[PDB]
Amino acid sequence: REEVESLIQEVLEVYPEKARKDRNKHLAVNDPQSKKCIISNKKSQPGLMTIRGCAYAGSKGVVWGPIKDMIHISHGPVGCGQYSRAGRRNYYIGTTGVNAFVTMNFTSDFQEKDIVFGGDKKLAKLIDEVETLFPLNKGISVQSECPIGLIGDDIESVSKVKGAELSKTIVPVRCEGFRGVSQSLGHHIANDAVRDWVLGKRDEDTTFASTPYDVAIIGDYNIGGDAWSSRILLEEMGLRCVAQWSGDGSISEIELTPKVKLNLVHCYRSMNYISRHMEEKYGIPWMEYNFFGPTKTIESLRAIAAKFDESIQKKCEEVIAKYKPEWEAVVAKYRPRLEGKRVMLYIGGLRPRHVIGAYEDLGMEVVGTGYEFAHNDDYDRTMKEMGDSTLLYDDVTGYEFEEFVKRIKPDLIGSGIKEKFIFQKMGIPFREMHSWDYSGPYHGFDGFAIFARDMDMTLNNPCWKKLQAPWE
Amino acid sequence: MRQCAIYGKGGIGKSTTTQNLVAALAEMGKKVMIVGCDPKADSTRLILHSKAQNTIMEMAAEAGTVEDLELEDVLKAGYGGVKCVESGGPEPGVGCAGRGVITAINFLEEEGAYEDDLDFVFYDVLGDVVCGGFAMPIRENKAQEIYIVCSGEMMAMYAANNISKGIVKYANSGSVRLGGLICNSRNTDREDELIIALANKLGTQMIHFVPRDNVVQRAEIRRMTVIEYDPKAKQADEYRALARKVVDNKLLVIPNPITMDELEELLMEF
Amino acid sequence: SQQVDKIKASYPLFLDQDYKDMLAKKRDGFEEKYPQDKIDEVFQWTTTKEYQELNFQREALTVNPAKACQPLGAVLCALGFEKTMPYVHGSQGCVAYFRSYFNRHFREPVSCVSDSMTEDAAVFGGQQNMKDGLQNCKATYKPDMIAVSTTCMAEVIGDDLNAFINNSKKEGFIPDEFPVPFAHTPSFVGSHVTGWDNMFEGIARYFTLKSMDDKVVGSNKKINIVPGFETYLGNFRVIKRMLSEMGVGYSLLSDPEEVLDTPADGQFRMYAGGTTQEEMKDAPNALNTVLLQPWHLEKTKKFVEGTWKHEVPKLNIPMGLDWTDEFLMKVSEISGQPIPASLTKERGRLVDMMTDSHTWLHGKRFALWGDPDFVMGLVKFLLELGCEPVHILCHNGNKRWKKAVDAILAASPYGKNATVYIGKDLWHLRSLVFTDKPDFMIGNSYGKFIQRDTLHKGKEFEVPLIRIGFPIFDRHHLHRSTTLGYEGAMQILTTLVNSILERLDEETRGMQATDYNHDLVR
Amino acid sequence: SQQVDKIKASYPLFLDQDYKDMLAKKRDGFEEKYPQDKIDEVFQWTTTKEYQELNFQREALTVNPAKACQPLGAVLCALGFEKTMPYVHGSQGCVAYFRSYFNRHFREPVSCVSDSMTEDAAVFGGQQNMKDGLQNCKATYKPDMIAVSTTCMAEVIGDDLNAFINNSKKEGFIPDEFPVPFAHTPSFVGSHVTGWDNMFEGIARYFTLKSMDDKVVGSNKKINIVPGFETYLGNFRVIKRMLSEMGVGYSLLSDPEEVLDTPADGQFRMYAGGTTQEEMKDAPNALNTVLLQPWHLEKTKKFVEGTWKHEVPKLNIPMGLDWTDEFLMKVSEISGQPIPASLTKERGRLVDMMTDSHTWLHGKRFALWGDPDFVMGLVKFLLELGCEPVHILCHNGNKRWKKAVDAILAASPYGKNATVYIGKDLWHLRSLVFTDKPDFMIGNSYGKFIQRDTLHKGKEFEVPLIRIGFPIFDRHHLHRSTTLGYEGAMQILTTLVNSILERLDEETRGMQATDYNHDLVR
Ligand SMILES: Nc1ncnc2c1ncn2[C@@H]1O[C@H](COP(=O)(O)OP(=O)(O)O)[C@@H](O)[C@H]1O
Ligand code: ICS
Ligand code: CLF
Ligand code: CLF
Ligand SMILES: [Be+2]
Ligand SMILES: [Fe+3]
Ligand SMILES: [Fe+3]
Ligand SMILES: [Mg+2]
Repeated sequence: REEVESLIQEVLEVYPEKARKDRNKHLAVNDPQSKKCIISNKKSQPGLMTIRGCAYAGSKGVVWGPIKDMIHISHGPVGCGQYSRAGRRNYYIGTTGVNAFVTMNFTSDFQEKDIVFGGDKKLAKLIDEVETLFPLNKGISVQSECPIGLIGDDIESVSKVKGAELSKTIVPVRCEGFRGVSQSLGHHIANDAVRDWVLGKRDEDTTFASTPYDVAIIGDYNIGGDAWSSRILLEEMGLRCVAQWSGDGSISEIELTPKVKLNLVHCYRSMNYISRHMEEKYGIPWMEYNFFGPTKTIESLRAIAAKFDESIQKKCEEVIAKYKPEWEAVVAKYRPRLEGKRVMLYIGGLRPRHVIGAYEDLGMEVVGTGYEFAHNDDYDRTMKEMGDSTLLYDDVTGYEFEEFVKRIKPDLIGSGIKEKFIFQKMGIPFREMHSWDYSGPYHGFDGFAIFARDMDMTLNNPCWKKLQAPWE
Repeated sequence: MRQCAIYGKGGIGKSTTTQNLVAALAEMGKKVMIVGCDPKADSTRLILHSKAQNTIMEMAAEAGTVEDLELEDVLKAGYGGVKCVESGGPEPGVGCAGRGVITAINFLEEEGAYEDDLDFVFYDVLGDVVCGGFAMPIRENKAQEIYIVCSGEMMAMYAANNISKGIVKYANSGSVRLGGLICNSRNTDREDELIIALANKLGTQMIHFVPRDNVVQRAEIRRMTVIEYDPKAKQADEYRALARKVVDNKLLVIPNPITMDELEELLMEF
Repeated sequence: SQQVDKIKASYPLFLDQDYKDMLAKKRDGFEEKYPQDKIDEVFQWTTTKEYQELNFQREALTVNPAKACQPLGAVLCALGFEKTMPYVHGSQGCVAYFRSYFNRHFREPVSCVSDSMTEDAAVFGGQQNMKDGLQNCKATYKPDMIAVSTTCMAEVIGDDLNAFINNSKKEGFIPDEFPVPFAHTPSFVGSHVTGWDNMFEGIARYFTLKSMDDKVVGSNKKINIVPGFETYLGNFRVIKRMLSEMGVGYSLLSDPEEVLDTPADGQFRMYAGGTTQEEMKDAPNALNTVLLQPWHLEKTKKFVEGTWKHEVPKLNIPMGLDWTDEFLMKVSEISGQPIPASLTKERGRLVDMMTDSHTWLHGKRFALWGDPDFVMGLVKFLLELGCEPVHILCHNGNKRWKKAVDAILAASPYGKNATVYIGKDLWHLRSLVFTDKPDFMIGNSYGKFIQRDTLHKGKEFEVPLIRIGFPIFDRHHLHRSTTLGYEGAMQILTTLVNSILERLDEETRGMQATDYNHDLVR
Repeated sequence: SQQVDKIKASYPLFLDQDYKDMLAKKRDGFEEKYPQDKIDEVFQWTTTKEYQELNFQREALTVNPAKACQPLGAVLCALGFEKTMPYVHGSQGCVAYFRSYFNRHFREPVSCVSDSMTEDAAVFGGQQNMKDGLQNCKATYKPDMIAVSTTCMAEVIGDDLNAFINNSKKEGFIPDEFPVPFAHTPSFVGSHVTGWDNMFEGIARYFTLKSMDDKVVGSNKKINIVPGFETYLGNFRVIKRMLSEMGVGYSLLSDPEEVLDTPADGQFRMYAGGTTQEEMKDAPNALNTVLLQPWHLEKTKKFVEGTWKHEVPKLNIPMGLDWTDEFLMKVSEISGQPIPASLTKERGRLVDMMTDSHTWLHGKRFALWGDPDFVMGLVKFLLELGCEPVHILCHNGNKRWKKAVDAILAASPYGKNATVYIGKDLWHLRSLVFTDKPDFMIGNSYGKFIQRDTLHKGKEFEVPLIRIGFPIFDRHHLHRSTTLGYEGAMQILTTLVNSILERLDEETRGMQATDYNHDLVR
């Protein structure tokens, strides 16, 4: 414990005084009430290379983007959309340009005259042109950028008028980037957008035939097909998955969600708001599940079955028995190549604590973890999972992460793209934990095999033994 | 060339005072040009003898950019050869006018506008300086002389103090200075009670005072400047006096903004 | 299910029968998908000329643009100076996006900071953000220079960068002599190339404007080279190599080749190479200033001619054969050094490859897109090859550039079927390649989605993509290639001829149907 | 029928209805072709495993060999010397075939002459043929030296090259001092690389045997470099560049890069560059001789060790990372020059590329064929990358080479599924790729006919070909690439990773079927 504190102080001795006090409160030594240990969801210190994004990234790129039959307009200048087009691997099935629009970049392409004179007229004309050119679209969302929030364009009025005139749902999202301190407020704003404009459209409709085994997957964005790899298990247990939020998700599934019997929430940080709203309004119980690795998958499946009758529990036992030999074989094959290794993680708001069980299932220890934009409840949850005298960092900077890695010297680092090559040039294997290094899925029993194979091919790749020239 | 900026409370009579001032400096020998800084462009009406309806912003929108905006299409002459360029912006409640100020001033910098033989460029800014864009006239290499136009009424003096607070940062970061306090009237009890007091508390002076001459409103009705409508009146003589003070102004101290408590005490002090 | 012997990733795992049944049930039950026949009719309609006429009347909607915003180019230009920190005064999500974009293109660490303005900073200004960010950045990362750009938020609210930096220096946050060049880079005008130009003009102004009393032209016997927005490292390398083989003294301003190509030897080098401040200060003393990409170096050209009094040559980008010769001849005239035998030999080698591959290259129809100078150089080189550019697209192009490209096309009999489009995006190009099918496209990774659409119309309608441009995301290490000079000409030639040959081999691989033309020798 | 606006070549003109009907009538009426079902049955049988045991029982029939005969290598070695004419004592058809082969590979003229030995010369001998041929060659083409090889006819009849040349010199057909080296190159032993080795030994013996008295090892402070049979000019360039960057004096014996890459400038050059006779004569004075391809330079090694008394280092081909490091360290030890910082940086850059592309390269299965040294270097580099070689075929390999490659494979975990085949041909490889499917093939252009076969079994069974080796006939300007060094390793790594990504993109371009994995970023 003392060594970790000493390293924290040594790293902190480089920042100016105000920066030093501010950064002191976001680093802690884990002791398995996070508020008394670490504080989160605070403004980043200027000029320190934070990793966090903006509210637009957390709204358009995370929540609304994966919705496939909708058209999402990045309202403002061209940069945001361009940089966020197809950057996230929220998989889907559809015909792009006809009935699916996830990998497309729709934008208003603001000019100087748009800023000076307003863009509501251009927004209405853009909606008309979208309706003309993409007839099979089932909705429109308008994601605001920074100038839209600054100049006070009344996009809500335009959305209402055009939704009345062309009889389709237009969701205005006030996700201008300067709002908040990270993507968390973008998640929140997108969730109230769904609540106010989409969720309650079928509140007076009783045409849907509901079964006692109705569940809705909440907060799974289908990274590399992850949601699919989960859904099959839930369907092999006799449950009917009505909706997926929002990976490969449709506006119809979101509209149908208030009819389910149970809400299985994967990502708390991004969808807990809508989960609580649905519990309070429609009375649907919701709970968290974890499908990372076999042990957490089995525990989650049994917990899910326990909410239903005996037939579901019997089918759950059958599913566990069926998939047991596969994950046992994967363990027996890949564990000896991985036992004893150490991992340091820095992911956004949910994954730093969910992937720990899968790492443990291969005999690997996590010595450091942290979040980009998580709140205090996330740290409350992750304190139990993390080991004693480990390291926790909230909104870590480039210098702090580099120094922490230099002194701790982990065997593997799992984090985003902006430090992948940084840690690659320091000779430490690195595994993208956002895009799964363009691999996956990692959820479920099928994803566990891919996770293990990726871990082995990265940790044990010979290239890491060749960074020193034989003559030096 | 003396690039000056006319600031102050909204509606206190900036473009009026500014227009008759530049017209008095005109037909005195010097060459001046007015540059407005508020979307409801009428700061050159008196000199132009007509509202412009031809401002930098609308023409830029028509052509597409300021890159296609030729300079001769927005600069016009007037009474005493006074050049006038209105720059314009959106109708109220829509768009962003400060960005329009930024674009138009940058366009006047790029297209050779200020590099003529004129003496004073008089920028004239709205009363509600709500963003950094409207502070463009007091950036570096921009206007160097600020003349806060304010009256003896309390609210105008509070606005003058707020403007001084705002321009402190630009003054420290650059070389633009507070030339003096221009006093209009509302026929109050002040007229030295809280105008010289505020000026000396701001470390500055009141550079001449112009009272509530009824002639100015009826000259405004006539599209006119007072010296052009009644060239032999008392208001016109007062306006040559103001022009003379502007010619030989040398007090250019950095503003010292007094606090709210000081203003509240000063109200009762006089 | 997974077999431990052959683990399947998403492809081809999700092609198993269980996953197909799961997807079928989900789609049939809860997605409310349109009938497949309706989707086919709509897709067919999107490929028709009527849909192209509907698409080309767009005045407010942009779909799949081919450009980025100014601060990206500002950051790229800032990275070309030694121990320089790109500092984007504005919001953080932008710097996050800039870094992500550049890591995906270069597969390299990219260093850039933000002052992270919040709603309070938008309402009240970013002066305190300026001060705290400058102090924190200098203390933490220890640059010799901080190059300041802006995000749009800052531009809209009129944040005075000069005043904020001066106030920072005066209040002791950073030393007075520490160089902090700045440039206003509003994202709502222009594109990334404009941001590069504005940043370079800001840096040159900061280092040269006030100290021109002691400068005389031609005293250091060098030529200033301004590369512009360049994402091929081989371009910097080939310019430097050609100048060095020539014996010409030169100063490459904003050279990021080292920082973007650091070796993996166990340590992380945040700064590498770059133009030095001494070179920037001595730049006015050069014989002349050569702009490699003049069509997005307008403000720099105005500053250099007006201040440094350099008679900037009217040179096209040194791409292809003719323009590389005109660049070499102009440099020889300016410096007085003759063109060495090595350059003549390498030109003759390029001509040899041209005559070797002209038979396969002749008459081929290409669509292409990218930045203005790059696009016009590609057009010229294709014209020199006997190829037929058909759809020339530049989203960030202007009317003067379009007139120049029209003049370039009209001078060759291979440009009669060529139309130049400006302000049009990749959806327009999708319509164009559906209605007037070319043989190939030449452009960045975003064109792959066009290829897919064409393949959905049929194998015979497919238009293969050739990845030359920025950004390239789905291929590795293509950023190491070269496009300028004779070397870039040979690389481009080889890529084109081998793409044509690979397509021909693909169309003739069918046994007993088309293999009669599956020739060993091509 | 042809449309004058869109003229169709053989493909797809012969896919027209009239041509299809004509061919159907011809086949049905007069070809007596087997029924189609029988053809499919036979093809499926050839793709099976029983056919593989039948194929591997071959002892007399060779189908689709992967080697050529000795005089080809002899001509290539002769082309590496200054103003040297390759003179092949034998039949004209051999020379015509050699020139056609090398022109097709290099897309460059190749100079070779023959004495046109005929049945009368076969019966009575080629002495008069030799005299007239040497006279006519020297008169017409004015070579500084004539390097003599042989065709299989001449070797069978036992024509004495030494006696014939000496009699030609003694009877005045050529000057006595004119250098005429010779080497017996029997096509029925060895392959082209053996011919290269024999010809080099002949030239070295001619210039150094009788003048060894005045030679002292290390007096001229250089390193001799023997490249061997090499068909990538970039390999010559990279060796020269790497030695020059080290500050090491070198003597590249048999350097043909200039004559095989002559510029096109309106004139034809029969000779350009090459090793000089003074360089060959001074070779015994060098510190040491390094053989870049030791597994086909056995005779050269014997001569250099026994006559020049050079302690020739035991070095593998400078391919990949480890072997290029060793080559550099051995050169540094021999010459005393430290390895510079630039070579270290280039090595670190290669390491960066490997760690960038390791995710896609790992676990991929490759069949590969070619020459011994090239094949073994490829195997070593693939093992370094984490790839799995599966079928390693070397037609002209020997038992000791197979033992060395097996030892190399045994030292890595990634060589556990690798089998080395010597004396086998491309029909054997076709059986191997049908029965034990690799992800890709690495070889020359002939492998295209294998890929086609695999595609005839199905898209799921296709083994794409990567064209690395000799000869490449269906692509252009690939002979300009590099294989040795850190540059060649980088080129091969880029080619491999982009082949993988191109195949992955093709496999997932299907709309609504597999396009969910059509990721923009890979
Ligand atoms: N000295 C004066 N005498 C009479 N009326 C005046 C005088 N100065 C200004 N006014 C009147 O007050 C109004 C002030 O409006 P304006 O000049 O636009 O002020 P500002 O530019 O500060 O908004 C004018 O329309 C004018 O008629
Ligand atoms: S939504 Fe969030 S950064 Fe919960 S913004 Fe981010 S697809 Fe991360 S740790 Mo990218 S809070 Fe999802 C996330 Fe986690 S985009 Fe994905 S991987 S589980
Ligand atoms: S927080 Fe404005 S165009 Fe978009 S990249 Fe920025 S300069 Fe360029 Fe940033 S990403 Fe956008 S602008 Fe704001 S909402 Fe978030
Ligand atoms: S004229 Fe004609 S091509 Fe010549 S050998 Fe004679 S039949 Fe043949 Fe065959 S293998 Fe090589 S190329 Fe010769 S040396 Fe023997
Ligand atoms: Be006003
Ligand atoms: Fe890299
Ligand atoms: Fe050639
Ligand atoms: Mg006014």
